[PDB]
Amino acid sequence: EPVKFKDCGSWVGVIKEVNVSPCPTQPCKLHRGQSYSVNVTFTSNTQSQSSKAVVHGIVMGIPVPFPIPESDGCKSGIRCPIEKDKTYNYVNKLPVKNEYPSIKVVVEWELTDDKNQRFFCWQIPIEVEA
Ligand SMILES: *[C@@H]1O[C@H](CO)[C@@H](O)[C@H](O)[C@H]1NC(C)=O
Repeated sequence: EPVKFKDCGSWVGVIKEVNVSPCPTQPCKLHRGQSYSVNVTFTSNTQSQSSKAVVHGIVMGIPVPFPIPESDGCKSGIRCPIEKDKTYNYVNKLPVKNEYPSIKVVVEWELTDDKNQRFFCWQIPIEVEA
């Protein structure tokens, strides 16, 4: 479902929608061993041959890297090369892992371009359930 989020630095892209499922109301919650489906609609303001995603869980203000199944944006629903003013749908999953403490965690998701600049950066709170 479309979720409310905080933009943490979208620089060469413009976010149109952050859709995380299951998340009808917030904070999203999901148990360890299950994965969220993520679909980010954004419009690029630059051309780029490549794109790379990176996710962090900010736990009590401390960032921790959060692995995803595929980090190449061009293999995540985006047909590269990325073009200026074109709209894309970045799609991936976020597994909730046993290593994550079962408390509120802020998830930060980013996608960068050839120049390592942020197409998008957004944050949302999630509750990790054991
Ligand atoms: C991603 O969201 C768009 C709506 O912006 C929809 O057309 C598309 O099917 C969704 N993609 C998948 C793979 O979830």
